[PDB]
Amino acid sequence: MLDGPYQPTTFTPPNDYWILINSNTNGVVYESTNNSDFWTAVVAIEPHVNPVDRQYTIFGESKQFNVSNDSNKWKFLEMFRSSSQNEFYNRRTLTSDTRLVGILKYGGRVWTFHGETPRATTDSSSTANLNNISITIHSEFYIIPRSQESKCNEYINNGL
Repeated sequence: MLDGPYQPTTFTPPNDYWILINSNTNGVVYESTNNSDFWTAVVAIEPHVNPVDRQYTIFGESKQFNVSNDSNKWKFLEMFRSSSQNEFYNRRTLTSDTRLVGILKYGGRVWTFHGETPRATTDSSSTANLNNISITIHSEFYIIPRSQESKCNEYINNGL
């Protein structure tokens, strides 16, 4: 079921597989785009961080985000834009003590986990071009087929 760990790389995964990323920095966890209507980058914020501006390179662009974390857990911020001439906004947050992040391509949508562990659930984001969405992963990752989502859900929420 759980294939991997696989080392950091760029590729475009098949549909119907969860990519489950074990984040190991407080920088950019992954960046994903089809260069048309879909850009998502996740940034990781360590526990107990007062509001502060931090610089991140995503999609070859230097960004400053105002960032905070009042929790005992890690916060993973989905930064999203739907066009190359928009700024990013914080579309989703995953508050986690597992440090695991999930991405799935399925049924015309991209699915990720958000909320707070151990009660994070999936959500979808629409796109007109799902097939050309690639991903750059900056950390070790695993592969779990959709068939076994309940397992991926367990991992996201309770760790490996």
